[PDB]
Amino acid sequence: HPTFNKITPNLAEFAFSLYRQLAHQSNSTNIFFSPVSIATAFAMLSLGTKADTHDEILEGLNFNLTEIPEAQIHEGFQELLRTLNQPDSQLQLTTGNGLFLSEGLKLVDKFLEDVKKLYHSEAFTVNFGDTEEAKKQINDYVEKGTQGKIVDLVKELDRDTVFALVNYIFFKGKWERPFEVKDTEEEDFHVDQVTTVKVPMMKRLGMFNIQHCKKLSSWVLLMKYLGNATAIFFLPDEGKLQHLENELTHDIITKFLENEDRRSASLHLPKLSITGTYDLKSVLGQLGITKVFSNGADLSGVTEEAPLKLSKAVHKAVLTIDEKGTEAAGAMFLEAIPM
Amino acid sequence: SIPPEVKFNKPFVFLMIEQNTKSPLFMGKVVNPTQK
Ligand SMILES: *[C@@H]1O[C@H](CO)[C@@H](O[C@@H]2O[C@H](CO)[C@@H](O[C@@H]3O[C@H](CO[C@H]4O[C@H](CO)[C@@H](O)[C@H](O)[C@@H]4O[C@@H]4O[C@H](CO)[C@@H](O)[C@H](O)[C@H]4NC(C)=O)[C@@H](O)[C@H](O[C@H]4O[C@H](CO)[C@@H](O)[C@H](O)[C@@H]4O)[C@@H]3O)[C@H](O)[C@H]2NC(C)=O)[C@H](O)[C@H]1NC(C)=O
Ligand SMILES: *[C@@H]1O[C@H](CO)[C@@H](O[C@@H]2O[C@H](CO)[C@@H](O)[C@H](O)[C@H]2NC(C)=O)[C@H](O)[C@H]1NC(C)=O
Ligand SMILES: *[C@H]1O[C@H](CO)[C@@H](O[C@@H]2O[C@H](CO)[C@@H](O)[C@H](O)[C@H]2NC(C)=O)[C@H](O)[C@H]1NC(C)=O
Repeated sequence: HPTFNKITPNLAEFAFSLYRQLAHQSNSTNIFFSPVSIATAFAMLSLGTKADTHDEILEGLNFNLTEIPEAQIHEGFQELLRTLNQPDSQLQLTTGNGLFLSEGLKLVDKFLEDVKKLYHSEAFTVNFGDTEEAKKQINDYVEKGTQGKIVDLVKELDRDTVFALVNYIFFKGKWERPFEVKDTEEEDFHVDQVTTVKVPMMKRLGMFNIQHCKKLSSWVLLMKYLGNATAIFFLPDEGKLQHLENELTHDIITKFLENEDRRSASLHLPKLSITGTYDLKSVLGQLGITKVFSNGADLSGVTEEAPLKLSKAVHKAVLTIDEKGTEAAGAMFLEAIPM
Repeated sequence: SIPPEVKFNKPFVFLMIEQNTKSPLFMGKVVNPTQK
């Protein structure tokens, strides 16, 4: 019956596909994103797009237009968002879509009720002639929404900004099988072949959802949060890291996700704080999303007054995992200007 | 060792999923925890 799982795949793949790009960049640095956050923003962006430029969005997100109709995509997206923004009693998970428009712009009323209904978006009128106050006004939304966890999303706002699209996501959960804190104890992590960093290592010995697949060449752990979520970790065999990344596929994940078999082991894993803060532009370029970002962009969907364009597509996420669960957050920032 | 010892003492990828929808909430690779 449902809509999500009709798209869930396409997300999945996209995400992996996206990841593989980020990997190519540095082999030397943490990576964290929210494939959702990035993705819904571009989707409700595409709402106001026509021809080649709309097509490369939807498509670049791994959607195959012949196979699945346009209008269904959003119907999809509509659902996924609803579903997420339900109250899990034990788990807390939220997202939000915001539009911030300059006072002068007259929009295509359609497009407006479109984002208002399908992506349940929120609408704000601003003056982009007070760049520092506009800049604030946004950074609070994201601060409010991600409850403080992301606070400097927009570092430089362009003086001629005609509008911005923003979306956030916030995640706070707890393990089922939470670590005991008496246990946590500093060990080595072997980053590189010559770099060794001392880390707080949390520990339990007990019955875990863990296994090893010679396919992936890895160990795999699944770690349920209380509620409708789960963490998966993949420890690649020595030398097999790049392999691991290449093999990963959504249907493979789903296999793991059906399995509920426990095995006993002695588990050691770090406690973590990283962030990722990205300029998505070249990256979605590789993924063949060029035209919006260019002088060939078509956003007649949004307004008739002038030819706009995407100048900045900027994402940042933060994650913290400890003995008691995880808190994690992301947001996407999109700015449009005239030619 | 018995039970066998599995240590995440090296770069590893992971990700989060929401069960209902199976959608990929966040995805990461941890190369150095101390770089923040
Ligand atoms: C990200 O990807 C990287 C690959 O792009 C991965 O890193 C690469 O990993 C190997 C790992 O062993 C490193 O090589 C080590 O070099 C040590 C000696 O260094 C000198 O000699 C080597 C060549 O022999 C050279 O690479 C060094 O840069 C340095 O010499 C320079 O060489 C150039 C070219 O001739 C010359 O012009 C310069 O004058 C010269 N000198 C200087 C000062 O610049 C060795 O001692 C190491 O040996 C150990 O490890 C081996 C692998 O297991 C093992 O077989 C040995 O027995 C021994 O234990 C080692 O050979 C690479 O430098 C490094 N980078 C590159 C670009 O190749 C990286 O791991 C990865 N990171 C991730 C995934 O997180
Ligand atoms: C929609 O998806 C299908 C399946 O991936 C694509 O069709 C296949 O594409 C490859 C590469 O062009 C061909 O070698 C196969 O012969 C295609 N299969 C069939 C049954 O024709 C298809 O290209 C996608 N749609 C569009 C418009 O690109
Ligand atoms: C995770 O999501 C499920 C749905 O898969 C939630 O369960 C529904 O909750 C409402 C009350 O909030 C009930 O009326 C429904 O009957 C429940 N089931 C279904 C199939 O809709 C659930 O609350 C969530 N969290 C937890 C902890 O279970």
